[PDB]
Amino acid sequence: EFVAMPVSTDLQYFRTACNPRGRASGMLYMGDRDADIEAIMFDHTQSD
Amino acid sequence: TRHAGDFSTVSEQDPRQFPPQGIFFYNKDGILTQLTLRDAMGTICHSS
Repeated sequence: EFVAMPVSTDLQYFRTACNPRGRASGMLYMGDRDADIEAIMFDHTQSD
Repeated sequence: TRHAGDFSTVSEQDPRQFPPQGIFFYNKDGILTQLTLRDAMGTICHSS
């Protein structure tokens, strides 16, 4: 499978195990409320 | 240097000569961190 991407992304990130979207996702990253999960993926106003 | 020909780049002036504007080090897992001088714009850029 293939996906287009920019050319000025560094090799720092691709030497260790990581996620192909570049935006680190997950479900173990919060566990008290419910309205806070969709933004762990679909919010770039915040930080990675 | 130790050996004339180390980290030599194709460009006519080895950019290592120029003033360094940052520093890198290892994180909690073993990945390179990119700490840039511009991060001082939150501490030295104060009204004080």
